[PDB]
Amino acid sequence: WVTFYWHWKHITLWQGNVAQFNESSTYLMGWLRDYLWLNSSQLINGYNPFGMNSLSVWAWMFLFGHLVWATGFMFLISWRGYWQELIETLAWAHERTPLANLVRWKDKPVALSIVQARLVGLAHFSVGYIFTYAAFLIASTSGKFG
Amino acid sequence: YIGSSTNLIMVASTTLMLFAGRFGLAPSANRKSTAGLKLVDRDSGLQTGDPAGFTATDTLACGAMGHVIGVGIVLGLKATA
Amino acid sequence: YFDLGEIDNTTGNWDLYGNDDPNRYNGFQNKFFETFAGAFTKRGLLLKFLVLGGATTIGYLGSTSSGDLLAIKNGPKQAPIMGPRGR
Amino acid sequence: QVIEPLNGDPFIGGLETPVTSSPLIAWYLSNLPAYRTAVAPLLRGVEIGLAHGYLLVGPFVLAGPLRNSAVRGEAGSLAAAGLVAILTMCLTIYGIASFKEGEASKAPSLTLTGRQKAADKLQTAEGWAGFTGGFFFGGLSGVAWAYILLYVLNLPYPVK
Amino acid sequence: AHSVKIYDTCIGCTQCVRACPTDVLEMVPWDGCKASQIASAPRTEDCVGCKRCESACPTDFLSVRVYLGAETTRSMGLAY
Amino acid sequence: EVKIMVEKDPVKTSFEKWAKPGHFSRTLAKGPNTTTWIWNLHADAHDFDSHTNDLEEISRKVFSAHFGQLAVIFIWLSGMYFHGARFSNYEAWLSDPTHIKPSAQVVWPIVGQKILNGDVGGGFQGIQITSGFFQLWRASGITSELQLYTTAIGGLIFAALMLFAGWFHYHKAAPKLAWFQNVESMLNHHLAGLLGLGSLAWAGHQVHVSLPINRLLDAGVDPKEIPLPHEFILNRDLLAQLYPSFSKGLTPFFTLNWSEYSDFLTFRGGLNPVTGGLWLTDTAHHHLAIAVLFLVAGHMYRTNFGIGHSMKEILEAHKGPFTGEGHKGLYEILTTSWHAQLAINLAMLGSLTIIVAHHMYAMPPYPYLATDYATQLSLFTHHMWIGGFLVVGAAAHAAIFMVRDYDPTTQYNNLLDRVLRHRDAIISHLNWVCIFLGFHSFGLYIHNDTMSALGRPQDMFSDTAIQLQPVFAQWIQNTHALAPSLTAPNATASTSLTWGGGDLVAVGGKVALLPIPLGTADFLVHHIHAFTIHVTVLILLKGVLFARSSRLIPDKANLGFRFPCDGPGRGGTCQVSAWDHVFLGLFWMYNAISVVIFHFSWKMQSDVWGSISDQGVVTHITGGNFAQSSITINGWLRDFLWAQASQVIQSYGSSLSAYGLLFLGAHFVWAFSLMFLFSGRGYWQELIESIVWAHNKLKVAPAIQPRALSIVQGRAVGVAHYLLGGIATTWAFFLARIISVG
Amino acid sequence: NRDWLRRDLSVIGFGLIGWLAPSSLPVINGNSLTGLFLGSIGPELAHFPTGPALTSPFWLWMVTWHVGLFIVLTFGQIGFKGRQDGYW
Ligand code: CLA
Ligand code: CLA
Ligand code: CLA
Ligand SMILES: CC1=C(/C=C/C(C)=C/C=C/C(C)=C/C=C/C=C(C)/C=C/C=C(C)/C=C/C2=C(C)CCCC2(C)C)C(C)(C)CCC1
Ligand SMILES: CC1=C(C/C=C(\C)CCC[C@H](C)CCC[C@H](C)CCCC(C)C)C(=O)c2ccccc2C1=O
Ligand code: SF4
Repeated sequence: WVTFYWHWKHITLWQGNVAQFNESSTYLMGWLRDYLWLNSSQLINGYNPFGMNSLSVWAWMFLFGHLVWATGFMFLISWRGYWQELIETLAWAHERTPLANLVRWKDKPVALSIVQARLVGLAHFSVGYIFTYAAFLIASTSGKFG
Repeated sequence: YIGSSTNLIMVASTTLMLFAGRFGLAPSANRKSTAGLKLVDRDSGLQTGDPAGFTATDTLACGAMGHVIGVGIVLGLKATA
Repeated sequence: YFDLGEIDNTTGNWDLYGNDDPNRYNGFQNKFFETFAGAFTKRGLLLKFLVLGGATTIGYLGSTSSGDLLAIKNGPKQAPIMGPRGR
Repeated sequence: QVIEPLNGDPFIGGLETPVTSSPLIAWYLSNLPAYRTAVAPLLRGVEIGLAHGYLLVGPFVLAGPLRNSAVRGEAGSLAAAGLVAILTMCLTIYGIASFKEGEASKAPSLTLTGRQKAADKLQTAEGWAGFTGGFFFGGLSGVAWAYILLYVLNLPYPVK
Repeated sequence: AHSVKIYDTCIGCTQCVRACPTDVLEMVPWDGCKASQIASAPRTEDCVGCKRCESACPTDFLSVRVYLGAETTRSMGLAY
Repeated sequence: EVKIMVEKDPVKTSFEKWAKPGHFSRTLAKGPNTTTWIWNLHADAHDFDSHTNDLEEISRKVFSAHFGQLAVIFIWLSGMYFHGARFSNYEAWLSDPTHIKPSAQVVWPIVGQKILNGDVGGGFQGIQITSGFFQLWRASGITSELQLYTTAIGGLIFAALMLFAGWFHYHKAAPKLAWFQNVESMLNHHLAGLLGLGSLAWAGHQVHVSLPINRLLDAGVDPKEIPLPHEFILNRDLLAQLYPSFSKGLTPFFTLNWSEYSDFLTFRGGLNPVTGGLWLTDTAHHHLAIAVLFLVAGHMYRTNFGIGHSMKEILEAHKGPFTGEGHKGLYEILTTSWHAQLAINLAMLGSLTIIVAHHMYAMPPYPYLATDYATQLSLFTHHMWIGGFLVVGAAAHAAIFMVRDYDPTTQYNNLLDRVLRHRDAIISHLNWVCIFLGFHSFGLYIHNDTMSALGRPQDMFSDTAIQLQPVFAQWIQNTHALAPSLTAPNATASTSLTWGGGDLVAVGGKVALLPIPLGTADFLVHHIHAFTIHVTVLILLKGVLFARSSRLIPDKANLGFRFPCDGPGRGGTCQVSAWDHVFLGLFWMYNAISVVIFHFSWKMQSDVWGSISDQGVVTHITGGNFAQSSITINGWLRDFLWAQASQVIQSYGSSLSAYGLLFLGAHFVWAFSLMFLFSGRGYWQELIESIVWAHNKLKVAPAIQPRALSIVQGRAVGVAHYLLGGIATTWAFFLARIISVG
Repeated sequence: NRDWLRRDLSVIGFGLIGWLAPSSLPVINGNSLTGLFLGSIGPELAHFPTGPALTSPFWLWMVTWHVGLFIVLTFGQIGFKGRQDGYW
């Protein structure tokens, strides 16, 4: 919220029209449309079917954030014992598959523990959150300078 | 219409299926076909005047298989011949 | 199914797909492979020259590659794209 | 009538299905180089290397980044030989971790029947040592022979 | 592995033993309650750590208490 | 042995059981003591198996609950016909439907919401409806709003009849257990009496009412001067002027001259070029055929007349060498467990609703259905969401059958016992095919995103890059287009226009349907669909199979269905329950069905929906960008989630601004879901303890103790807000975009 | 073990005449010349040296003739073992 306010108060100051922020920041559709949608015009057009621009690494890092953040949901919503029974079935499948049963594990495959699950989902949430905004913020000001 | 081919099939499809249900050639209410398609006798409870076991259910059942088969023979021969 | 005379047969220690055939090749094919793969046997020795040999072989063709072989050694072939605000 | 438990034991986690104990499948799986328990493990590791070496030239010459040039034989074969050298080090560090020098064999000695057999020498520190060198020589020769039969002799095929 | 501790607030209601799925708890004689019995954990190395005993303990606060410590193949509940 | 078993006055119709809320459960009959009692009051309200152990009273409860549901649906249909009668422009839309949007909801001018009464056309202001009722009434032959009011009050009469029957079959004459266990009679009277006679009666309506009125509607006749539906029945010369086969008068039916009924009973196929909807001579031949086929299939089973099948004899003769004693006891499963029958019926109803969605965009059954794109998108999207919810509920009640009705003594060495005996193999091979599908579809998308980002368009999976053409689908679509010439002779045209038989149907200057192309993009998104359906099957089938026990928890059936966990032991046993697998399969249903409707919306906005100008040129809504942008996630975010969301966010100050409000509030409900999903009970319990301390300080402590929501309840609240918020987001975005560009 | 599917080498023969005797009769429905030499016309017409059939009429007949072969030549596998075992 802080850096949304900073980047939209400044992204309207730098190209002059502070009235866009003065009319649109009071309601959340202005935040969605005139900030999250309007400034993302040249972000997600960093690479197209027609070609790719210099913001393309910032267009991939934006999508990359939407992967990792959403991947955190996999650890923050789904919890342990589903994955523990799933890895139990996987351990049976490896222990009964011909030509692959010869390969052993020394570490017994278990699901991620509960604190570890919350930490991994939190760290994925944080990496996706910092990469979605690092990309959007460094692609919606450096591609449309002002 | 009496001598037409629609009447002669639908009479003979109904008559032969009622002949099969009465003379023990078709499944009926009082005799069951197993998985081996073998006619074994049963007591359905329905009582009529027939000594063989033909009841009011079978004359509706074999009339329907006189009609479901008989419609398909008539319209099968209509599209072909 | 518990026996107390054969503990492996009552627990699942079975060679399910194994074979007890001693040999099926001949002596000419067997002596060729052990001669050539004789310096590749020891795990500590094989891990040394695979790391040192693998680091050299990626640095050789990383550097001797041409413009058509890899685009990063080709460099730019057009005018640079100027950004907004004259930058 | 068709499905049996694994060697008559219902409490081992498996079944004697047709995909497991067929007359054809159990003949096949018993002759594959990984399940020969009396062959020396360098010799049978050359066959595990020749196979995997050969097959991997295909997806690296027909799908890789340099597939539309005249260097597609040279780029994809060294890419196929690169996956041999990585998996040799993956085979190297597996045998270092799993098996210790001077230990026994972590292998089932008993067969399908009640007859006692010798221990499988592949699951040892020295057996996986010679298996790793068998995969390295077999894999690098399996890549090079598939490169020779495709981009040196240039045999006619619908896709190459 | 897991350390299961019984405290002197126990009333000997036995339902911590009845809720135990790995046979950790047993009822030993005692002189501190009407039932004249307290729980104990001799086979605490077999404890998975499920705290079914803590869910079935009616004493406020709990008399049986499971502390999740070092976890081994007993307390991980594996079959492979 | 099949006969009526009821008994008289089981429970007295009294309000003293209304006053006690938790009367059905023994735990809730003591009154409240915490705030979790309110949530278990609603959680155990419909769970009739947890109330009593007697299946007879459970079956009576289910029967009267069915009647209450039928009363609710008839009240809903009464409302939608009353809204057509009084608050719609159905006569104005029926005069000309290519320019006037269907609208049947008027809002009250109170707080600025009167801007939502938009200019839908015909001198009318209101919410533009997308439910398809207008095209349904046009296909029913409804000409005036008096007929809509009559159908509304008739539905209210039937709703009162369902309420009376729900009271009657629980308090006056309720059936006994062996009445509900006559499943052969129930199938005989549902196949013949319900689906056979229902199809026959609707066929009679579509012979006498729908067909001549809809033929006059194709002739440009004004609906105020079209003769009323009973005038075709009365004056049969008026019916004979539209179809000369009516001049013979029922004599070709009983003399088997059915080809003389070829004027009004046809196997044409395709769409009406006047309206863009299927022919009603085909829809009347369809209903007459599925009626002469469901009535045949309703005479199959053995009730009490001797002829028929005992279905236990059908099942117990179906046994194989790969199974042994299979199919035995499944009759005892499906006649002593309501949840097993509920699982099968919910799977068939959800899969059937998905069949309905595909067989309505592709073969639009109603006049001007296809060219009103809002109706097509909303009907497909609604039926996909209902179908996904019902198949997740099918797996839910499958799992409830395992944890509460599966008797292992009666099921030895049958199919179900052996499926439980190798459930590790099923779940592991399903896990492998799910991971394989996940890489080979989504990693193909990631590869296309990477090489499009790295400036390598030739290294992608495009129609211009490495092609992945669906040769089986592209062959089955040619097989369904080149069918009428040899494999299906008697057809005038082809089944659907989306097959490849030409016939560019232009209705009102807008594209009804055309040949749908299938390329690399369709291959990739169909493999996404197969992957997501497979993963939803993986969580749901894992919850069904591991409902009894696991390698982790061997006594999981004693813990129940709605239990959270066993505890932090065995590494942590969080979400071991079968309920939690339904909970996760609800998310995977969101993922599956949302990508299905996203592929639908983009695929037909890019390749089907559009306009036709002069000289046969077709301009789509998003012209040709599905073949090049729907292969990357950046195209899906950019040319679908950003370009088509340029009408849901700037709809403010217009009639579609409620879609913007519910788009944003749907984002709110979704981010509100992430509060319940990511958090846990004990934190909120101690925060509530601090709030209870602040209440104790000011003597405003309630005697009903404030508690945090349960772990099963917290997951339920989180998945309910996740589905509600995300589904409402897609609803708002869809119903703003395709109304705006339609 | 080792007898998961017994051979009994007449079901492969009776299933062979189970899709030549009732499958090579000419029918008037659809004006077919024969039921299976139009299905065997794929080897007669679409057979090419390493240039195979693409967007072709071969794929349909084959997908029926084999489906009829995998519904009749396997129906004797039930039928012969149903006589051998206690099934009906
Ligand atoms: C007014 C007439 C009348 C009266 C006094 C009774 C008397 C009784 N009924 Mg009921 N019953 C009636 C009509 C009647 N019923 C009808 C019409 C039905 C068909 C639905 C039944 C079917 C029935 C069942 C199957 C059960 C009873 C039972 C009960 C007992 C108390 C249940 C309770 O708390 O009810 C109060 C319940 C409500 C207020 C809920 C009603 C919900 C209605 C149908 C509307 C639901 C949809 C609505 C639009 C809300 C949707 C959500 C909203 C936010 C939009 C009591 C003996 C129970 C019993 O004896 O078992 C112990 C039992 O299980 N009844
Ligand atoms: C030929 C007679 C016949 C027909 C038409 C039906 C029709 C129906 N049954 Mg029923 N049933 C019958 C006999 C019949 N039943 C037999 C013999 C058994 C006993 C073994 C059952 C026992 C059974 C149970 C236990 C339940 C049903 C249910 C259903 C409903 C299906 C659910 C739905 O939404 O459908 C569409 C609904 C409609 C189209 C509404 C139609 C309602 C009208 C008033 C007709 C119903 C009355 C009666 C059955 C037939 C009268 C015909 C009349 C029009 C002349 C529907 C009303 C289910 C239900 O919802 O319970 C209420 C339920 O699970 N049936
Ligand atoms: C034919 C339909 C059908 C049938 C008969 C039932 C029947 C039942 N279900 Mg359900 N089920 C189905 C389909 C169906 N379900 C589907 C669609 C799903 C997927 C969601 C499931 C998933 C499933 C699970 C996960 C479980 C059941 C269970 C229950 C039982 C009692 C639940 C209860 O008391 O209601 C409680 C009703 C509520 C709490 C009302 C809340 C409604 C939803 C969740 C939120 C509101 C949605 C609404 C549209 C949004 C409006 C917002 C607005 C108000 C602001 C009962 C056996 C439970 C059980 O124990 O079974 C024995 C349970 O554990 N169901
Ligand atoms: C007494 C007697 C006798 C007689 C008997 C008889 C002769 C009988 C008859 C009977 C009959 C003769 C019967 C019939 C019946 C019929 C039926 C039962 C029908 C049904 C129908 C249906 C089922 C339907 C139809 C249809 C179809 C099929 C298709 C479509 C159309 C329709 C729908 C129409 C004798 C002489 C021997 C001797 C002495 C005594
Ligand atoms: C917020 C939250 C709670 C707390 C939720 C509560 C206490 C529900 C609040 C319900 C309402 C708002 C209180 C009851 C309202 C009464 C009807 C009184 C009416 C007062 C106004 C609403 C009019 C949990 O218990 C929980 C449990 C597990 C995982 C996540 C969470 C979680 O996120
Ligand atoms: S459950 Fe608690 S109170 Fe009861 S015996 Fe065990 S420790 Fe004591």
